[PDB]
Amino acid sequence: LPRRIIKETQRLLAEPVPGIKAEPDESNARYFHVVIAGPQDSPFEGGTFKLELFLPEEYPMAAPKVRFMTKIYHPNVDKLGRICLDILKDKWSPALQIRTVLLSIQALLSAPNPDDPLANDVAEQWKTNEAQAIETARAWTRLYAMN
Amino acid sequence: NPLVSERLELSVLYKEQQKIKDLHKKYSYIRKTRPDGNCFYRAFGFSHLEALLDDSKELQRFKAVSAKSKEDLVSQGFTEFTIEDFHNTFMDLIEQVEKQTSVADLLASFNDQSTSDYLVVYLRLLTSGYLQRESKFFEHFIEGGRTVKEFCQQEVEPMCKESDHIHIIALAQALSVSIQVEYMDPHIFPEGSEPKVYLLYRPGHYDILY
Amino acid sequence: GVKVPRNFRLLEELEEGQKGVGDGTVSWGLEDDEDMTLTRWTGMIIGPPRTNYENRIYSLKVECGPKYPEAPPSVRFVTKINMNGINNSSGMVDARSIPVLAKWQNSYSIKVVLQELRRLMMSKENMKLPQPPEGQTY
Repeated sequence: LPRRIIKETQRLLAEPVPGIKAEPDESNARYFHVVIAGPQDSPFEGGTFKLELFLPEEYPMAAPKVRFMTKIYHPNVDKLGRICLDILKDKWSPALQIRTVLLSIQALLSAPNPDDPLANDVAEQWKTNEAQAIETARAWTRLYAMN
Repeated sequence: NPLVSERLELSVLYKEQQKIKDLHKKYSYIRKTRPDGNCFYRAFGFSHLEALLDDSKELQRFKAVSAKSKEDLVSQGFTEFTIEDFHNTFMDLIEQVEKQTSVADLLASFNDQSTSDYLVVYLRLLTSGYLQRESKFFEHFIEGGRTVKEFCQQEVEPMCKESDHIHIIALAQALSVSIQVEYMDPHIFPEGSEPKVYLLYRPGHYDILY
Repeated sequence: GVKVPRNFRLLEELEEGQKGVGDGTVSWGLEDDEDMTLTRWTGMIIGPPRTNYENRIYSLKVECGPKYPEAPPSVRFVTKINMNGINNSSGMVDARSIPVLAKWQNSYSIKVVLQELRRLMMSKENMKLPQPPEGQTY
């Protein structure tokens, strides 16, 4: 384990982002059980969404791995929970930390795309039938995020 | 293919034409680096540390800036326990030049992925740190309506991201080390100052000249 | 060395399963692509030549427990087969009699498991065994 990883865990626990619980697994210090409350005023309000974070072999050279455990209707999230986000592939610098990724995901939930639209079936639905999309997300928050 | 290569001859560029003839009458030796988009930071990083094995004056002057560099970025808003490990790698290379080491012993440490990349990161951080300090100045040198901070989050800080004049001007003025770039298509960065580091730019590559 | 979690491993397995390995005589993929739990997988083995299995498509089901890949998956044939280690009623694969499941390392993948079964069909005590009629399930 790098000093980077042990210090990041301690700072992440020392100063929590409001609306995000993130406990490392005692068995695998590279794995993090992340829970996010659906931002107030969003289509996800009242829902609680499970995510998982993994710090790969290469960390902090390679970006962290993040995925939704909870089913969610969102442009940046796919049918298996894989998050399309710049700072998780192309635009990740070794200088960036976990809590950046973490609340970056939270910002996504707060106000779903597009500032530059990504091309998928969900995002296309938001780009035209937005009011319909928001009601879909509200419904999916009910049956997946609310127990 | 190595990360940083041997001190190869300048006649090897005819294997890849009258523009090299002009380059020969002012240069004699080339040093190749892996064309992985991290060229500039690895090339300058070796060019300047290799030149410091002859120059004790610039060595201790360089060490003073580099040490003070860490606290500079922290005063600028970089979380300290982030850059600590890349600074520790950077200072450990300055300490390895201070202790008189061979050019071949230095090269073997630059071809170590971990040690080399960790340095490239800190050189990128140094570039990105200085661009954000002189944010007001560089604002209109960026295209696409990208802000200086955004340009830094997208083209400067992340690995495997190509360098142009904005990166070169930036790192040069941060460490106060002049650079001259020769374009396989001459420019001094910054303007007027005597060049310490000679480089050759081909589309996608940066090379150390001598 | 460094432990990789269940889900981040299984997504890689899926990716490789989508791109396809070798020729295609072994392939896998999720039973349901909207299943966020990543538990049920569909395996597919083309029988190895010069054996009584040759040129038969064998569909399998593979299940990954909450502890994969620290402990092996449970594997089961859908297509009927006559093979040492495979139950005649269910098509379940006995974990003891398969050298990859009995001697399970965490580095093994659903790929490795499917090839290991395809290799054991070439074994001397299997290659000549009389087979059931083709295209028949349990």
